[PDB]
Amino acid sequence: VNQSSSVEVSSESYETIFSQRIIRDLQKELVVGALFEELPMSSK
Amino acid sequence: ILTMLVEPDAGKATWVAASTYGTDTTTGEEVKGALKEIHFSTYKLAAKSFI
Amino acid sequence: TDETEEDAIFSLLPLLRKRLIEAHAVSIEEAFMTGDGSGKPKGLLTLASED
Repeated sequence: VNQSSSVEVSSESYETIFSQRIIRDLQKELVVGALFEELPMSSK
Repeated sequence: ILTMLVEPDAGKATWVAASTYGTDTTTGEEVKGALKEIHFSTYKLAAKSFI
Repeated sequence: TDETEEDAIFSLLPLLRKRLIEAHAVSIEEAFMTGDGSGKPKGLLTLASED
């Protein structure tokens, strides 16, 4: 692409700099998972 | 172009009942996720003056 | 299952393995008596009928 000049890159993949950065949003704060204590049970 | 990767959305696990014990769903359904891609690119702004 | 083991005050695998070995002993036995012989050992009481 970028075919403006004589001499052009072959696929536009040789253009893009693929990154390996991963992003996750504000993501629902998990309020009620840990508020309460545990009774470590050992039976049904 | 720059193509960073965006992590996929969360997956809920299964609450398995008492009677699916020693069964094959006793380990739930599968949490499948699929990484996705976001693209960044540019545009041009330009000007000419002649004196 | 992982869970029965946890859902019992007692262990429960000793029984399994015992009732396991036992199941085999009983089985040789029922068959050695009257075992038709199709895919089972033929047995003394059907060996007799045959003769």
